[PDB]
Amino acid sequence: SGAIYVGNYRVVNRHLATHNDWANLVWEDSSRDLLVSSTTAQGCDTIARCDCQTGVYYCSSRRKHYPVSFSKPSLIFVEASEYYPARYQSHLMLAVGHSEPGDCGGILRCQHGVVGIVSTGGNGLVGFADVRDLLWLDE
Ligand SMILES: COc1ncc(Br)cc1CC(=O)N1CCC[C@H](C(N)=O)C1
Ligand SMILES: [Zn+2]
Repeated sequence: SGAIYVGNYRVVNRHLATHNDWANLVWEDSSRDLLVSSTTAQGCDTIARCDCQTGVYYCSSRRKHYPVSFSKPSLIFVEASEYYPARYQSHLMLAVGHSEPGDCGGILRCQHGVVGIVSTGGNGLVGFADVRDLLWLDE
């Protein structure tokens, strides 16, 4: 679990969105596993605007942060789950690292700010849904 709080927005994995998230829907994309809902309280997370390929992610299944090198956002094939059939997920970045299903929502950050959130994993690889292209999160 986990979210990014920026301005009047809440960014979560789409497969984990709540009833309140859908009732206050701003934007959602199944192909990216992202959902953004509006909030009354103001968020303070800084979104990174960069092309960094190194950062640190929070892994709740180990109560630890891990440094990783990650790929550039791209279309990656993701196995079927209870939330989606087998498909290509877009804007996905992979790193060699540990994750379990409950790790989705952990933040990946670089020196410039928040890069994305854990979205997929398996076989010793962790995938993060990039959010750096969503320029509107700041305005
Ligand atoms: C961090 O997730 C995981 N990590 C390790 C294993 Br094994 C398994 C996972 C779960 C995972 O990859 N999923 C399930 C939930 C929806 C996901 C999606 N974006 O399509 C795919
Ligand atoms: Zn950066």
